[PDB]
Amino acid sequence: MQYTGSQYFGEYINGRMEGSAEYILPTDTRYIGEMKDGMFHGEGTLFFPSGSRFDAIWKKGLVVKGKYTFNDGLQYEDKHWHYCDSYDRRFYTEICYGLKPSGISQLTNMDPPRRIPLGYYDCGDGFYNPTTRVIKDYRNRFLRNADDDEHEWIVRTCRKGWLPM
Amino acid sequence: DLLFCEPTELYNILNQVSKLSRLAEPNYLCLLDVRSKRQYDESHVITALRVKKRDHQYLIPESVDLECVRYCIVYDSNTPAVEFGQILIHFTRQPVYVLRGGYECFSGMYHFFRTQKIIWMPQELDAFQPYPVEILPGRVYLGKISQACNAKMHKDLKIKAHVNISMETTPYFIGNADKLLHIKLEDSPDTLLFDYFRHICHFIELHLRLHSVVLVFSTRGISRSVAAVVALLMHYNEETLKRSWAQVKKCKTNMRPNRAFVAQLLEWEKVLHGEYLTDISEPIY
Amino acid sequence: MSILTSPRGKVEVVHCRRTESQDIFCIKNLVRKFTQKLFGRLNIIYLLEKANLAVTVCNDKEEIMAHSIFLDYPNWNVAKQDNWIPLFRELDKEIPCTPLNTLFMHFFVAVDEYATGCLKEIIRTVFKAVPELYFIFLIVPTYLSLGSTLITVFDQVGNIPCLNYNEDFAVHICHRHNHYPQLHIRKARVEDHDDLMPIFMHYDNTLKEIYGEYFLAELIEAQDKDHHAVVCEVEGKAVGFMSVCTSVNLPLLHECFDLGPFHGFCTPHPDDILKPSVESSHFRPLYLGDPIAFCIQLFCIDVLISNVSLSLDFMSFVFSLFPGKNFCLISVPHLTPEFVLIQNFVKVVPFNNCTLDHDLYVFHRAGLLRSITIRLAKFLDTAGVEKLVSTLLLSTKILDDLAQYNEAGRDPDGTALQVFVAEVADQIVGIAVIRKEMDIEYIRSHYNIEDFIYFSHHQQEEHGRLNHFALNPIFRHYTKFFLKEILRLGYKSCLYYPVYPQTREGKLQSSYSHSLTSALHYLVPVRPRRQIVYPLEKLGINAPSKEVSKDQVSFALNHTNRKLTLEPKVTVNARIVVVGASSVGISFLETLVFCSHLKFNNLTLISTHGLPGKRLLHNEQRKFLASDHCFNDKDYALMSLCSWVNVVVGRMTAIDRAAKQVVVSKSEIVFYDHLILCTGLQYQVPCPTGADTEQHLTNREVLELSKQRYTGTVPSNLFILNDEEDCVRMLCWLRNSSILTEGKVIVYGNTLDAYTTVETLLNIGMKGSGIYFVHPPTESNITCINNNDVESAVEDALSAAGVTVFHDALLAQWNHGQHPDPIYNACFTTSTKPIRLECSAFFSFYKKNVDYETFKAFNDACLVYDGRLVIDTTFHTNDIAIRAAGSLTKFSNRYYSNEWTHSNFSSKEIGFQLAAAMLSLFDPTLEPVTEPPADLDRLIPMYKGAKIQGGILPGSYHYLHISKPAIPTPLNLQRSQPDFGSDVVTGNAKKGTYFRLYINNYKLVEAITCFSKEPFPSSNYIRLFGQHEQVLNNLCTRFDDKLIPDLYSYFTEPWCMALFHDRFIDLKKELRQILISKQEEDKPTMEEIAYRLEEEEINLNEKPQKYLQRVFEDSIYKSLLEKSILDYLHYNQYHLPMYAWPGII
Amino acid sequence: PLMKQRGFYSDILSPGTLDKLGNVCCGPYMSQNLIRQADLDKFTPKVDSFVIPEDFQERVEQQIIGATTRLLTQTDFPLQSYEPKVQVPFQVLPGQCPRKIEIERRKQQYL
Repeated sequence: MQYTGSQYFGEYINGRMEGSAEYILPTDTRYIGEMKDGMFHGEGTLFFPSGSRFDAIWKKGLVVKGKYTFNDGLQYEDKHWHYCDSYDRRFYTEICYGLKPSGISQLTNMDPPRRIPLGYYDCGDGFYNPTTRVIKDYRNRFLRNADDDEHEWIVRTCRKGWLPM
Repeated sequence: DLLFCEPTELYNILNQVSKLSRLAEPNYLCLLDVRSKRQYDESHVITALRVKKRDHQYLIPESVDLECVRYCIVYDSNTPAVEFGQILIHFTRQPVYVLRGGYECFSGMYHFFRTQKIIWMPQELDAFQPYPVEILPGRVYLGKISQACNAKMHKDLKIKAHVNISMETTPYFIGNADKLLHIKLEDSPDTLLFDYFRHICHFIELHLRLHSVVLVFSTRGISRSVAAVVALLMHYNEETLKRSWAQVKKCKTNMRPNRAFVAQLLEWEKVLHGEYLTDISEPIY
Repeated sequence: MSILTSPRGKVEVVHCRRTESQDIFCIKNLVRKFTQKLFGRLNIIYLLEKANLAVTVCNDKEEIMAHSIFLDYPNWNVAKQDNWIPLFRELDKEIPCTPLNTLFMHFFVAVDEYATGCLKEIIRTVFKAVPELYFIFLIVPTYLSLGSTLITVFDQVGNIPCLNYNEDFAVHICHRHNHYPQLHIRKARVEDHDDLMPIFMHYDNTLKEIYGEYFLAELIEAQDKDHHAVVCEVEGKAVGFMSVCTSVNLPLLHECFDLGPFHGFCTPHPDDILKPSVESSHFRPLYLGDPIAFCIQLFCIDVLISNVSLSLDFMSFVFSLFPGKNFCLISVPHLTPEFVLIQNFVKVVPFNNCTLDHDLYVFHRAGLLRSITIRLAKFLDTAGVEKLVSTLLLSTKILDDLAQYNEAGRDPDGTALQVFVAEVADQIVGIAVIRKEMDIEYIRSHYNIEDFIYFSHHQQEEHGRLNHFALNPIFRHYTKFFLKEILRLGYKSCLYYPVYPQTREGKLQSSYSHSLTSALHYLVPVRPRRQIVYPLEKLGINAPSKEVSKDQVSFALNHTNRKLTLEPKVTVNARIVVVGASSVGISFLETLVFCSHLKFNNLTLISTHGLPGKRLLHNEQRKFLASDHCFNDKDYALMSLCSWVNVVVGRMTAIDRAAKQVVVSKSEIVFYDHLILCTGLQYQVPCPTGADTEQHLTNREVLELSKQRYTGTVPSNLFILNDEEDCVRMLCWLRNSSILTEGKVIVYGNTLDAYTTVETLLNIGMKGSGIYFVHPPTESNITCINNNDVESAVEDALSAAGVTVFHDALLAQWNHGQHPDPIYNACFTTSTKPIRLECSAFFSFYKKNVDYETFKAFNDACLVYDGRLVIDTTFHTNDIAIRAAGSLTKFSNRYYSNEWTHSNFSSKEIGFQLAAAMLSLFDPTLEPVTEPPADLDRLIPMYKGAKIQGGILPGSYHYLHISKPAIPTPLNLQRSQPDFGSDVVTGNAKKGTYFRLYINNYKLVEAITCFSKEPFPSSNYIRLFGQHEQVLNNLCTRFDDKLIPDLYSYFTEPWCMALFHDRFIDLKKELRQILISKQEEDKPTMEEIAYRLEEEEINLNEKPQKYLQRVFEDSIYKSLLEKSILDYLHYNQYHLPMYAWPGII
Repeated sequence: PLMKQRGFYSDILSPGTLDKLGNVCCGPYMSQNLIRQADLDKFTPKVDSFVIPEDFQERVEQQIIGATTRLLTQTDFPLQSYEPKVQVPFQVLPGQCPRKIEIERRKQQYL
């Protein structure tokens, strides 16, 4: 446990763990899991530091699974993903509700309505300006910086905090 | 014993190479972001651990032999790092270096170093592959041929110029006479590159005026390109040979011409200055 | 040792000794802020790790406090490793300071009162060690005076600024002559004799006992032009004597020694018959000039430490008296150590069958010169080196590379290339050619370089590796310094050298090999490692980083690094002789190679074929002979013993103790000063019973005859196979013969070797109907497998092949009474019936024995022989000077243990401990040890090194069996007895999937038996031996509770790999030692608690495991073992991609 | 058992005898270790290729230090004048002390 930070709540045999259990990993990831021989030997779900869920089934202490779901509960495909795309460009809440229940300007990814404050952009996590090559976090502190390739991607693809025309 | 280090040096050292990536030995490097976990999740430097803070004390990351980890580095976003710089002064056999522009310009010039992957396992570190190296700050790069071909490396620096002295073909700018410079000869000492240096320097300079992004190579990052950089620096700054050589020595520590090329550079110096200002009798050439 | 009194009047006595790492902790505790003004931001580890010398002084009570570190360049950046000589001469043009004669200090501390004495003693020690060190330079920032302590020794000299700043440094100097004089030399006088006479008599009586007391005086009187005598003087008194003579009986030397390098011992003469027109080994260079060497022929000197430098100085004056003579010779009788004077000399090489009563040493007039200097390659060197290398084998390659680097600044690929020449009196005689390594990680995985570096303070930038290095050998004595300067100039810490197996490719010396000249003397041999077998397909990324994983053309590693570069590494001249290798002997040679403290010079191996493992076999040849798995081709390549081991081919044919000589047949003589006998047991001819099936006797009659030796002629179609050379001989003969196509062949003997032969022949392709296999009943009814299930599996495989199987039989006569060579038809007796068989060829594995020839050679020796060779439990024969080990050996009946023998144990453990014993006679660095107490004579001490047998088996199975040493006992007898063991077994032998272990009721593992059609990781499984079921992941429950599917796959899992890792066993030693530590005032150790609980010293209602485990987990000791493990993971993680500690995160 | 010590001197160089061993080249045919082969003639260069540097004086110049006794010992006193009278002949019988020894001993006793 201590030497990496791992945590477990369950049963012990010979001093090594054999359990149906909830669990924490020094990612500060949470997990629910079954164990054998002091190893995971279970079908179990991994709850992110960001809450979202990965799933892990264990064969002889190795993983063989596919499922993901976001922390909002959006169900996801790692392949072909049919979402907000050619069949319909609607977000998770906009597909579930349709028109968001009262049509608040959150017919868009984040609102109530405002300009992006600093300048910069929206790319969901962070504000970034192509005139500064800096990303920022929604507390207006900072995020990873980016040269030409990512700068050019942001410049074309997403929404600047231009002045609201 | 706390010192300022330019981000260009970070890009030199952290993708320094010598057969191996130097990242595949820990005594080479340590780098320890004191700041939030959440920033580190969003990314970090290309071996940079996440610091643990506890009741505003830092929990020593003895991930490595801190006693002698020869290069020893810290960054905040900008320049709580400073006090970590202070504490470190007790430790390493070398002085301890702060990364001027801890994040903002260094990755703003080179995004790719950001990544959500934390450790790179010893196989994965050893398997690493270098980005091109930077000679003239922000403006001209140095590369080995398989870097110069590497699609991602070429694209990510938004590059279009080649500058090379070699026989061996490369995939891009074929016949683009103004956005390709290529010369052909062996690294043989009778290759009288002296004249070609003037053309090379003027071509690079023109891309400076154009702000074109330029890579230099001599197949292996070896020798011809090194002499051409000596000529370029001496003519660009009216510097002595010894100054340009000292800069080149760090630029990539493998860089080295040959003794006939040394003679050519000595004549380049005597042509620019009018006389020899550097004495070749030392072994440091 | 020296006496020092504190100003308090307390007295201490002190010794100086060369630092050992445990000292570092103590010394670092001494360090002071005052000292940090001198050398602050020193952390000792770095400076020691780069050190040129670490020196400690310590008191009789082992209070450690006096230390200094010295290097070949200054502190405080006042100059550079690049250069400093001009700048210091700019301080004082008169100071001859150069890397020949100069070192700087960089640290000291001591407890003050003793400290002032200790500093003086340390200074004296250093000047006594390193005679050209005429000065020590000491440098401080100008704002500091040295103050009393150092002022007692160092004097002040013109200052140097900081190389950078307006910050000045002041320079202070200490003089050798102030703290250790030169000599004074004068040509002897009669008065001088009386001083010296007690010195000789202290050394020896014998000369006086011939000559009478005034011999030295008469010799002093004797002198003339042909013989001068000369002495050193101090305190107005003599204490050294040296004799020289002009005469040298050149015909002797010209026969005895290859003066190819040393034409100069003669003048030139225009016939120069220096070459012939194996006869080259017979050839002798016919010099036709005149004797221009002279000898020294008497020497003693002593205050004794005064000898060390001053002996060298004698050579200078001696040469002055012989204007006509330029070489000095001295002949040195065996067993005599190289005292200082000789060490400077080159050791001459005797010819390919020289035998002399002496070893011979050379030194030359030029050695006196001191303009020896290094410089890095420039043009003019080409002419000098061309003149130099003209006899060098790869002279062309070396020249071409020197020219290349003079053009290129690089090697052809582009990587670092460095070339160095030695310049002398404006003349050249040195060349070195060195390359910069990058497979340093491959080195570190293959060899224990870590024994001599703390690698993590070094860096991948810092390593040189040699390729070519050749010299005027006279300079070779200086050359150890030459390596120091090479390392400084190249900015490298290490030089590495790779010795490449001398079999090479079947013809090619592949270019990985290097043309090594003299350097091999100065390096050290590095103990070989053992990689774990990695299940890389279960690992992917998590492999050992693939460079380490690689195979490479397997070779031995030799090394030097700066801290070594002073150690004289005192040679041993003793002729130590080791006889045979079968089953065992190599282990002794390994230990004597693998101890850098010493340097064996006369050691020689005698064997039927010399070295083991010569041949590039292909594995089917190995299929013939069942193996102990303790050695293989790559092991022999790594051990590379030939590098130092001298080898003679063919076994030995008589002992003769009175000479202390041994015969190889045809009167070819070797002489020994210690004799170690290790022939192993060997097969002997399967003697026909003589009494026949055709004679229908009762079997016990024939059984008595079957014991007897054979003494008839030997069948050309009968085979005895002790060795790989025998196997190849037989196999080539078979390939050149019909029988493999068609014949009917007997393999006889119930030993595993038969089954291995049978499988081998099935691999070669003989039809199983071809194969006939007869296995007589034993004197004790333990099968050669003791596993009836696997035996039955093999027997069914033999049935499917159609091998012809015969229990109970005994060998009635092939060819009956007809001429035996070749065999054609054979008879076998039985409990009920005659047998006849058709036998194109006959293979024996009937009984191993001492060889008749060598048995006789022993009995001629009148070494005690009781059918097997008799020793005490400390290897002494009836000769104090002759010792023996291995299954050919047996103890006196008084031990009452004629069942228990060296046969029982591992080979390696035997050789290792035998060498450890014999080292105590050779090694000066451990104290010399007494002969055994009789109390040891009471007993055979319980070794534990498990004994390995392993085999491939009919129908292409693999087989491996490992044992605790025991008197045999049947499997079913032990299993039916309750008072033994729990067993653990996952298997079906016929299905080719089989493990058996036995665990002992002490819950350790003390058996293996595995049977396989899979290439098992035997190296890993051997570590399973002796392991507790807990260590095997509480294995017992895993066997009980249907948890293991099978053993082989389960050991793949990563946790076991540490259990395979060699350092982990020593970590287990550490962990026990930690439990041995006593942590708290109230507490016994965890060990003492266990001792109480297990011995009923405490009595319980819970079973002891529960109480002990609870008390441990409650106790703090758990944290200490856990922390220790995590630390070891840190170090070992370089080797191992699967262990979690802070460092993963 | 076995020792390491002697009077530490040479012998077999003596011109007087190639005799007592008879054939010295009488051993088995050697197969040397590697290390001496690396020392041997094909790995090494020969002394006659090496330069003979010029001068004895260069060696004397390379000397560095003042010897032990040479100077402080100096005095005005005549040395032979120290010598006691004693009547021992010039040419003692072998096994007797030669004359000069007696002089040293007597004077040293007197001092």
